[PDB]
Amino acid sequence: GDWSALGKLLDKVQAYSTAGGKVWLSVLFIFRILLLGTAVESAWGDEQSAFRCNTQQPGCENVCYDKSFPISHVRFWVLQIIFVSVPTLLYLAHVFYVMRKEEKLNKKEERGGLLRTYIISILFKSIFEVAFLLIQWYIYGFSLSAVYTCKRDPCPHQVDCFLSRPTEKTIFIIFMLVVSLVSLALNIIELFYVFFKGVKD
Amino acid sequence: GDWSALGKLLDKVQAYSTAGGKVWLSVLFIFRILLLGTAVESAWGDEQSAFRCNTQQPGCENVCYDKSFPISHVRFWVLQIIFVSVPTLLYLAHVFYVMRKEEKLNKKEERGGLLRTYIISILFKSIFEVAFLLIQWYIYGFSLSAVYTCKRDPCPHQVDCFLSRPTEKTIFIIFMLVVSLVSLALNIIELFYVFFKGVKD
Amino acid sequence: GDWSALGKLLDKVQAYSTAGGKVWLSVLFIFRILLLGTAVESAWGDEQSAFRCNTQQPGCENVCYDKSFPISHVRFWVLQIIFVSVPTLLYLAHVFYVMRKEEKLNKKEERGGLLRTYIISILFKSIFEVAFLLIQWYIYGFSLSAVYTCKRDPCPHQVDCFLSRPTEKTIFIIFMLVVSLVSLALNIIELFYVFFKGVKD
Amino acid sequence: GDWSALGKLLDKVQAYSTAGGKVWLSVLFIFRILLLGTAVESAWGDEQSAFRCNTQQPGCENVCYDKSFPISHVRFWVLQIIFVSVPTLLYLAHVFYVMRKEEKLNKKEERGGLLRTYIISILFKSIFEVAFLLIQWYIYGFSLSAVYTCKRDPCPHQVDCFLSRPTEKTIFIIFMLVVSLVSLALNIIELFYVFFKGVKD
Amino acid sequence: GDWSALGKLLDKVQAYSTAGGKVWLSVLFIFRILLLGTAVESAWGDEQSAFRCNTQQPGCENVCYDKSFPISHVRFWVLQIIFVSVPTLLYLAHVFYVMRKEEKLNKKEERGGLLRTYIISILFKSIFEVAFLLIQWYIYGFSLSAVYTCKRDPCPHQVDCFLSRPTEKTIFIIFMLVVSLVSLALNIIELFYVFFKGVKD
Amino acid sequence: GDWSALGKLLDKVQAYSTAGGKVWLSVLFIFRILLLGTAVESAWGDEQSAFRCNTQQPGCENVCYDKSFPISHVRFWVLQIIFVSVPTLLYLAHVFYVMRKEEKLNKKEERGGLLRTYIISILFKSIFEVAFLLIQWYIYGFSLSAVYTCKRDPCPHQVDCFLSRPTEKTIFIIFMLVVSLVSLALNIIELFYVFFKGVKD
Ligand SMILES: CC(C)CCC[C@@H](C)[C@H]1CC[C@H]2[C@@H]3CC=C4C[C@@H](OC(=O)CCC(=O)O)CC[C@]4(C)[C@H]3CC[C@]12C
Ligand SMILES: CC(C)CCC[C@@H](C)[C@H]1CC[C@H]2[C@@H]3CC=C4C[C@@H](OC(=O)CCC(=O)O)CC[C@]4(C)[C@H]3CC[C@]12C
Ligand SMILES: CC(C)CCC[C@@H](C)[C@H]1CC[C@H]2[C@@H]3CC=C4C[C@@H](OC(=O)CCC(=O)O)CC[C@]4(C)[C@H]3CC[C@]12C
Ligand SMILES: CC(C)CCC[C@@H](C)[C@H]1CC[C@H]2[C@@H]3CC=C4C[C@@H](OC(=O)CCC(=O)O)CC[C@]4(C)[C@H]3CC[C@]12C
Ligand SMILES: CC(C)CCC[C@@H](C)[C@H]1CC[C@H]2[C@@H]3CC=C4C[C@@H](OC(=O)CCC(=O)O)CC[C@]4(C)[C@H]3CC[C@]12C
Ligand SMILES: CC(C)CCC[C@@H](C)[C@H]1CC[C@H]2[C@@H]3CC=C4C[C@@H](OC(=O)CCC(=O)O)CC[C@]4(C)[C@H]3CC[C@]12C
Ligand SMILES: CCCCCCCCCCCCCC
Repeated sequence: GDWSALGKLLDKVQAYSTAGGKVWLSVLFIFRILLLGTAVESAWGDEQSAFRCNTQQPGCENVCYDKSFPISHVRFWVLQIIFVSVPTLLYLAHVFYVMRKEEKLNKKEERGGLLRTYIISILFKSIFEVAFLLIQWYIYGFSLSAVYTCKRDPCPHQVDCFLSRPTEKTIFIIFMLVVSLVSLALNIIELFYVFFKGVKD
Repeated sequence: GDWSALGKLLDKVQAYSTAGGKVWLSVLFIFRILLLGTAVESAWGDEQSAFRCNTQQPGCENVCYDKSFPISHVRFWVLQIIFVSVPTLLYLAHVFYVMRKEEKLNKKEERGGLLRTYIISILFKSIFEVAFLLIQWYIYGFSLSAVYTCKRDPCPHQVDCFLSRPTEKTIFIIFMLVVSLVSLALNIIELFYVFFKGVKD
Repeated sequence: GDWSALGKLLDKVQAYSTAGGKVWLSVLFIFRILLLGTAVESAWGDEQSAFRCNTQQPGCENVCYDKSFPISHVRFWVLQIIFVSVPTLLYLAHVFYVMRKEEKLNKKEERGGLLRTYIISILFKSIFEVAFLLIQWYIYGFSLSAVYTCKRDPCPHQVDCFLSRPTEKTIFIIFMLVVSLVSLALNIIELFYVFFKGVKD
Repeated sequence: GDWSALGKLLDKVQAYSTAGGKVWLSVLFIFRILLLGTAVESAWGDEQSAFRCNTQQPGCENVCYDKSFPISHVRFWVLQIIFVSVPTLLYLAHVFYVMRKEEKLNKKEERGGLLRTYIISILFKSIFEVAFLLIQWYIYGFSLSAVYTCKRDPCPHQVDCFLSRPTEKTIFIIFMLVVSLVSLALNIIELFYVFFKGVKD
Repeated sequence: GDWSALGKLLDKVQAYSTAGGKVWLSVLFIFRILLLGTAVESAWGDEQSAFRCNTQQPGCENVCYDKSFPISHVRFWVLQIIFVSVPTLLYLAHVFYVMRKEEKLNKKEERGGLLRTYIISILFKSIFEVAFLLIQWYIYGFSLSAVYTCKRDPCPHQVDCFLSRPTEKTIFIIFMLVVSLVSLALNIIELFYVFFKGVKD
Repeated sequence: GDWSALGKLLDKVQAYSTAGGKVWLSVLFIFRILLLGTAVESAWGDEQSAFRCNTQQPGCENVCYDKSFPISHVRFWVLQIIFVSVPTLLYLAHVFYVMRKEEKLNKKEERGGLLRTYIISILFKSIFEVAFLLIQWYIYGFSLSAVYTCKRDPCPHQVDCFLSRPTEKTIFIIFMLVVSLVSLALNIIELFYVFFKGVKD
């Protein structure tokens, strides 16, 4: 029966959250991790081995691949999710330590403190999501073409190179974009709810 | 002995379900995951490495493979099962939170609320199953041929390409189709049972 | 001490079983899974990479391998064991739910029902085992030859192809055949025992 | 504190065993599994990929490798250890069921039975160990040479083939032989001890 | 409820630490391990297979790769983190044994001892971090170029070699540098806090 | 609270050990296993695939690699650590059985026995460490060169072969040597401490 304290921690963490936000956002996180781990990761395995270019010049393939893909999508998404998730872990740790301190105080001697941190955490989650989306839009966009044109040394003039699994990667990119937009919308809804409940005093 | 609450949750979740539906559908889910994870996943490993075409044109193999297989069957099935499974997780979370709230109410102060959500969840499960089946039928069908004809640039004119393990993949496709049909039938039976028990009032 | 209920479930499941059948069949199942997972699976890894044919015709190797091996032995055995095992899982789930219902009845209000299902489960186990054995005999037999003759398009005339690790695979095939025969014999013995104890009334 | 029953089972299983046999044989089993899993398994990975022969004849490498290595050492040892280990599992299951039955009898109604089975189990362990050793001696011996001579069709006349990592495999073969001999000696010692304690009555 | 002793150990370990240092440094450690394990490790997989040089001389690629990369970044970072982490494990073990001894003393008979060790541990953590940073700066720097010039035997004169994924590796190098700097700053802050609280007596 | 017996076993095992030896040696063991498993194992993966020799003679590479590396360093270290660790496991098992027997005696009937075994275990640990170090020194030494000269049949005259990652392997070899020396020194210190405390009687 060593689970009541965990329930108390869960209740105290979600004091200012809405009823449906909990379920929707947690299930979205689970869906995100499962999709990233099971199917998405396997499709990018042969991203460089199957990358080919039409030329006899040694070294052109390496530089052209580097230019086309400065960073892989999967690792970009891993960084995105880690950055989005860290603030909640920080908040949980802070709440745990605060609860221990309060237990000490209330045992030995038989708003604003936490609300501000929660608001800051939600704001930073949204900011990171938006920043990652903007960076992805600026760098790659939201689609991939089968043929790429390379004009980098030591390749002479321009050369044509061919990618691997472009359509499938485009589909998964669209899926991840939709997931990110949904998460951002839910966080914004939570912010509006907290502010609109705080205005009434 | 910290298991009674889990039993209470299980009983409350399955209030409106039939006796045999529980067992049949749960065992079907276990069978589905085991089949997808153990045998099916390994057969598609060399889907692109062993794919070959008769030509000297560089890049033709990549584009022809992309055209033939816009998305792999295994990842399509993973998406299908995730979409079919998420609604039950949402319902479980909702029931858990509702039970906690009711415990609070009934401790401190010593139909339609949940039935509608259950019906909606079952309906969405069936809808997703049917939609995925229709998409699969429209895109690929339910069989694979050994020889494929490719007429995409930069391949000149038309070329012939050869697949890997077509018969085995066809067999597994038929198996998965049967599993999906059985699941859809069971969900429809559950819907009919709930409606026919609700008509009598 | 939250294990007495598990013992009650175990005792109720094995009410009509013999003393030695439990041990022999469970240990046989463990042996089967270990043998299939540790050694058998690794020997078939290079089943297609090491498959070679004497010809310059592109695509002949793919079609000849597909014709020779419509389905791999390992996946066939995985399907066989899953089909043989599912009925017991169904019976366990049914017994669990029945026990919960009986506990409810006997707490709030302080043969043939299950025997038939057990007999049906044993019969279906035996039927599946026999059917899989017959299919394997019809398709492949119980041995593999080092040289295969291929007469499928686009291969011109007939060609000779060579397999990988035929003797070892033959040995493992014989092992699995013996295991299947032993399991079938044990199930038949259980059926005869139950019927011969039921005749006496 | 749900561990006393496990201790009772352990004590009842080892009623007729010697003091040091327990420790020595259990640690030997752990050593065997660790050695087989960590280092031995990795050395045989490139057993066929690195196998090469001096000829242009297609298919000669496959048949020559099959002739040289009808079965791999690692899988042979896996089978050996499984066969040696199963009897103890059978004995444990029998003891568990017997203990449950005796508890039932002694609760509701408030030598030779097991000794024979234990002796049989030890005898079968020793017999399997000796048989596997004899088979290994007859087939391969206890050493491997770097050069192999192949005289099987379709190879013309005789050809020379070269193995991978012969010295390391020889070293590990000697290690496993020593382990098997030690296990056999310990089992024989246990048999002699039980018989010499039973003679005195 | 066998968790109170763990809480006592946690409280005693963190007696002299600041409130926010706990959370920030622990979350930083988790972030570090996750980043090193999920994304960073996969990008260096084809570090040598995809490394290519322009020459027909056999053996030049091996020596040139060895000269360019005396040690991989990932393994260097693994060593760095292990060295940074070991002192805390030592301190935890010492505290555990001291607590057991004190419990013995205070049951049977019904500053400076630990502060010095904690200060030493923090100092060694910082020293190791700084030393690893200096070594990395001296050997590689904090960037990678696409083209490398090799002048080692048996390569004739000088040759040009090409790396794999230079930009992505540079990005991850910068990330790890930032993480290391943050950790060093936090440790220095902890040292200053302890000394400034000890000066006041 | 089923952990007191584990604490009693831990205390009884470490009756004659020093205060700091426990922590230092246990942390050294953890460091050893982590270093061997995470970084060291990956660097030797392409030990044979990337091994190349300058010749057209088939089979020369195999024999030259076998001559250069009769056994891999990683597997040698695995054997070393297993041999060093087994005696402590034997001692733990002996202590466990002795404690059970003493509990039986002291419940039903309401130095030198163990010290000698502990001394023997420490001595054998040190002996194995020294023997493995001597064997490694005699066979390989403590460094690796980039170029190897091979004079084994069927290679004609002498040939030059090139290794993979020599500098990194040398670094790790030095690390492991330092670890082994530290462990040997700690064991010798423990032996001296026990003897010097036993002399005083
Ligand atoms: C090695 C271990 C320590 C890493 C995995 C453990 C934690 C990092 C896990 C446990 C619970 C997880 C959280 C569960 C659900 C949410 C949903 C979501 O949080 C919300 O803002 C939604 C509201 C809520 O669910 O509380 C963002 C991810 C997050 C914080 C997860 C982030 C990762 C967490 C903290
Ligand atoms: C990382 C973890 C959180 C993912 C795995 C845990 C859950 C997602 C699992 C636990 C129980 C599973 C469920 C068990 C059985 C069913 C059968 C089936 O549900 C039904 O409608 C049948 C009726 C019933 O069994 O209740 C559909 C899948 C589902 C919900 C499963 C979906 C996945 C669930 C929710
Ligand atoms: C992911 C999890 C849910 C899958 C693994 C759990 C179950 C599917 C396991 C637990 C116990 C296993 C059973 C243990 C032993 C038997 C022996 C045998 O059953 C018998 O008819 C023998 C008589 C008996 O042992 O009861 C056939 C396999 C079976 C049912 C096993 C089938 C697989 C079972 C049900
Ligand atoms: C998937 C699971 C069910 C497989 C692994 C669990 C069992 C098969 C393990 C648990 C304990 C193991 C046993 C522990 C130690 C011994 C030593 C040895 O037995 C003896 O005769 C020595 C005397 C003794 O230790 O009792 C032979 C292997 C054996 C039986 C082991 C065989 C494998 C056992 C039964
Ligand atoms: C196989 C097992 C034994 C290895 C993994 C277990 C330990 C080595 C883990 C458990 C807790 C971890 C610690 C948790 C957090 C910190 C943060 C940080 O410590 C600090 O100085 C911050 C202050 C604090 O958190 O106490 C440095 C890493 C460290 C000690 C971790 C190092 C690795 C530790 C000791
Ligand atoms: C599959 C399982 C059974 C294998 C892993 C479990 C054991 C083999 C582990 C548990 C505790 C480990 C021990 C923990 C620490 C030590 C340090 C060291 O022992 C000492 O002499 C130092 C003094 C001490 O720590 O007691 C040598 C390794 C050893 C015995 C370890 C050897 C491996 C042990 C026995
Ligand atoms: C061409 C030589 C084939 C030899 C096959 C021998 C296989 C023996 C299998 C024994 C099975 C034992 C049943 C458990």
